[PDB]
Amino acid sequence: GELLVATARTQARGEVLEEVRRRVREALEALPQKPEWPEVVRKLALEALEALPGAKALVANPE
Amino acid sequence: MIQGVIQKIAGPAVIAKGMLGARMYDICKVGEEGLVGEIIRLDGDTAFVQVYEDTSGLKVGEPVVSTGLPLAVELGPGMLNGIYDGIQRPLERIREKTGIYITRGVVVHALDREKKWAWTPMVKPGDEVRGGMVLGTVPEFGFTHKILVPPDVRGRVKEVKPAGEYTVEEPVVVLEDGTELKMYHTWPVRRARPVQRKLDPNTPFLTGMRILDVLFPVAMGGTAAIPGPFGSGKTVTQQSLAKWSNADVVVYVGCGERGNEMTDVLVEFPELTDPKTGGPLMHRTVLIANTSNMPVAAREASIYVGVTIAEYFRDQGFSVALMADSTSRWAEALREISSRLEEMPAEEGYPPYLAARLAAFYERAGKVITLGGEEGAVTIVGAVSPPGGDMSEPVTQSTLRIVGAFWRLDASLAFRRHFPAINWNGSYSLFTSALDPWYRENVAEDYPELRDAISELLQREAGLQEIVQLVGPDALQDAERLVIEVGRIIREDFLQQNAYHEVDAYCSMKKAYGIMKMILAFYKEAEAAIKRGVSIDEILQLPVLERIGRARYVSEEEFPAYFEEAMKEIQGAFKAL
Amino acid sequence: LKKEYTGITYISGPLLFVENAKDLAYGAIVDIKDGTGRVRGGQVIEVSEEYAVIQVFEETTGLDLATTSVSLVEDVARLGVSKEMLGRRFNGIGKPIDGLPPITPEKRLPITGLPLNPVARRKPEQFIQTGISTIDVMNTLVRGQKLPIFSGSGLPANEIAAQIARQATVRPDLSGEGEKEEPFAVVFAAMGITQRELSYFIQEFERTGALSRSVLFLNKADDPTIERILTPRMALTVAEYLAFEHDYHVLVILTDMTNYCEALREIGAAREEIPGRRGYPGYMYTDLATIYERAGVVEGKKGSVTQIPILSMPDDDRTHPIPDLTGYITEGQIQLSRELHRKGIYPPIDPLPSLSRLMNNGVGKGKTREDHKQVSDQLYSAYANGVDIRKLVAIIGEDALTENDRRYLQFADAFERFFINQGQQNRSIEESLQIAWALLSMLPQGELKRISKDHIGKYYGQK
Ligand SMILES: Nc1ncnc2c1ncn2[C@@H]1O[C@H](COP(=O)(O)OP(=O)(O)O)[C@@H](O)[C@H]1O
Ligand SMILES: [Mg+2]
Repeated sequence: GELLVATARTQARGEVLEEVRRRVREALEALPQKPEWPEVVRKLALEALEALPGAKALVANPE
Repeated sequence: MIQGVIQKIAGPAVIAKGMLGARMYDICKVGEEGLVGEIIRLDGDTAFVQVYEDTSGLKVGEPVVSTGLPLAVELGPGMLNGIYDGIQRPLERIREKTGIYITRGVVVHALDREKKWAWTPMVKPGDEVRGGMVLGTVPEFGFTHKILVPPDVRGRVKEVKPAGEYTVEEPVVVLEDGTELKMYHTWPVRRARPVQRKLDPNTPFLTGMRILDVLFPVAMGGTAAIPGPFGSGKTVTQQSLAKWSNADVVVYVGCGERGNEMTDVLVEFPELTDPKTGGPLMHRTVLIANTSNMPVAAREASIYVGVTIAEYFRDQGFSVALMADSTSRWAEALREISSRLEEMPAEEGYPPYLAARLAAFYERAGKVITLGGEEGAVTIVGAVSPPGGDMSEPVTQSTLRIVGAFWRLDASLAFRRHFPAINWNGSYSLFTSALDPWYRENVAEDYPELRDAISELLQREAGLQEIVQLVGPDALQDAERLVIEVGRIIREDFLQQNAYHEVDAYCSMKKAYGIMKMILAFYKEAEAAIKRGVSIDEILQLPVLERIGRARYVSEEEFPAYFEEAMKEIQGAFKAL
Repeated sequence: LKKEYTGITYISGPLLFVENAKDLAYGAIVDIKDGTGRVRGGQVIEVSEEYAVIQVFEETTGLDLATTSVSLVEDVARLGVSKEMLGRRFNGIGKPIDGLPPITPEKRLPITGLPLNPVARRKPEQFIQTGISTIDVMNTLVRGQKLPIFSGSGLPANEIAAQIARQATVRPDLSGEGEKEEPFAVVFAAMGITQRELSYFIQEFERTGALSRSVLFLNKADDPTIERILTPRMALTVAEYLAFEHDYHVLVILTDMTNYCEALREIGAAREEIPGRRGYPGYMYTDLATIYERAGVVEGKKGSVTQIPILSMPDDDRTHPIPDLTGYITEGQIQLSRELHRKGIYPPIDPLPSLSRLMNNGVGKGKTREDHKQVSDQLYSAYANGVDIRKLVAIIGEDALTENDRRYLQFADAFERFFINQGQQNRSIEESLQIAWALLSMLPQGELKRISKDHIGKYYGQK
């Protein structure tokens, strides 16, 4: 019964971290609806062409 | 379409350049006659291609046309009562197409595209089918062949064909996705068929042979391996296994073994009769046969085609036994193509992925709850032939680490005509403890303690054999010579079993429980009468030892009368002192 | 921020070469994304300036040169470890295989181990009861010791593995009184097992209640061989974490070291190099010392790691290199025998070739009980000259022995079926010793020549 308590508790600790992962998922999925979306897209593309010597082409969205 | 040209031809090995984009383990048609090959070891733009037929007269510059799918079998109705080559083409259709010789380049299909099966559906329109659910039913030789959804197909039924005569290929169920399901489907032979659950085994595999199904049993979902020297009694053992076991269907893989001992199975099986039902015996065996001088790359294909056919009939719900012999000939086939590849060999010349593939094959057995929801089982009996008659090989000591139930044939017991030639001292089985409750249920109540008494009598004999070869049967006492004689009469009249007498080629465990109980009763009251003081030499001449000796020859129908009679007489022979 | 090296050439069997990879460290783990999208694992061997080599874990089937790409992950192999993982099963790599969610790793550790410092290693001093009486009396496992179990083939080494797993405890009663709390753990590395042995283990642990203090690293035989090489590294680093940072006494059970060495031989042949004696690789001794010498008590640390590897000798010789090098690093062996197993005796240890090189500094006064080493010596010599009298009486006849040899005959034959034929019961150490004195009391006093006077005065005369 102690092992039953601890397995219910770890199955309960899993769902907290999963709903946190869902919040951050929908957060950076709805992230185009924020005015700093252009700065962050600019920024990470700058980091992509940054950390790769001899970088030639970029691929992105038309948006 | 990775159509390219041959660069180099050597043996059964064709390096074709001009093939960028072809994947590993793909079917290729090499040459103008469409010789089947498989891509391994691909680099640059080239591709090393092994060929399952013989290159002789190929020329460089012939075209290699890849197909883009791995080695795939066709699974469905019409494979029982069948014989196939390494890549599943029926040999009798070839014999009706070509002469009595296997000519290369021939293409036939693995099933009959004309024979009209009698469909009866079990799905209404609108049902929800997942993978492995049955669609309907086809009668086949008295089996009830249950047509499955392929294991990767999910949706809802748009339409169902009504019952009646059909060929194989007509669309019997069309899903709402546009996906149409025929009576058969392909499957890649290297990928294990999906499964819902692995059980644990609690039902034996009744071979028929007394020593196998008593002293070293093997459960229904169990691997089991049988090595032995040449001329030791492997192939006769596996023919008796395939002739008498209590399995539903039996897949016999002759992987690199001689042809007269496959024509034996073709000629003297249909005169026989399946013991469980009333069909002839040849209606329950699929027979895959790549012999010796048929080409050398197809042995790998033979082992995989056999195991994936067995997995199909497991998924239907049957209980399949697979007797695959000479896995070391498949290991040799791997050695020859790694010679052509100039890979580096492991010990003895075998390539390093040998044991990985032997594990990937023997783990495909084992008493599952299928995707369909009903249970089934594949049991594998693999014959292992050492290249020196030693069990210190890569094949043998890689196959004894992944199996239980290791039945080890020897040669001294084969040099004297003592069959089956099971070396008792080096054979074992790990399926005893789990088959305790089944034996206590369905054989007798005191069956395991009885058998462990047989085991300890044979152990005490093998302990005393040291002393008796170091002095003689001179200077053994009264008790220890009795242990010698009882161990000898077990070895001659319980374990020894010819497979040519009509009675005593199958031997049910009522009969084997009887013979063990006769020898234990004889032994027990003989040692009681030997402390009470007689000479052993007139115990060893009683008229009851011949009747225990002939106990094995009498019929399974008139046996319990014979058992009651000989138990009365074995009680009554010693009270006369 | 991944970085897919596409542009690969030459897939061959297990290997594949990547064109331009000067970023992968030697010994990295990599994702091999197929054309369709199934991800495989691989380990980077042989990085060079013009290509890098990847050994793919699993089968190579869907791979071609156009649509195939590798990607780095965790450039030296780490294990994400917590204290929480004491109810969990894992598969070589360290991913949960029981449906419970992944652990939150409070540390990440490199799975190759740093070697201990012999100045900072105190000596093994106290015992650990196993319940099995022929171990706990005649060759005691002490804490900080590695002692293997030399199985045969057909012998039930897995069952005695599970029995020591669910039955071993320390016992803080019979020391100097030592804070009963003293938590305990069993790390259980089964490498190269069947499916049948796996279902056996995950039923044998779940039925008792002894999965709530163990951890199981199981991989089947049809899993990748390089995962099987990584497995005892994983188990020993979890165990070494637990015992030297949370004061646990850990027992580690390494099942099937033969299957480890066979996987090591096949990966060493895949590495394109040349073997050594009898086909096994040259560095086999160092590669077994790397995973046996990660056990032992430490000066200052309260914890302790004890290590039972269970290995099947190939064709029943101790001159094979697997039991040769294992018994040449480890301390003693206990050895199963087919003879007692065929007579039907469980567990079939015979104590004549068995030995613990470290019992003598683990038992005795204050640690377990006063008479322990003397009882063990007397049992050994009395059974040892009972055996040859048994072998003698098959030609002499039972009459022509004396009274004294006859008493040794009855000693041997009641020994091997009351003291050894335990069944599946748990014999704590004093039940083992009272059966020991009841077995010795079929001999007269003063025949017991090794035991000193007081113990013969006090414990003799039972049963
Ligand atoms: N159960 C048996 N009953 C009668 N004869 C047997 C039996 N088992 C083996 N033999 C004999 O042993 C010989 C060995 O045959 P086979 O199995 O082909 O040898 P191998 O071990 O090379 O396959 C056969 O000629 C057969 O006569
Ligand atoms: Mg043969």
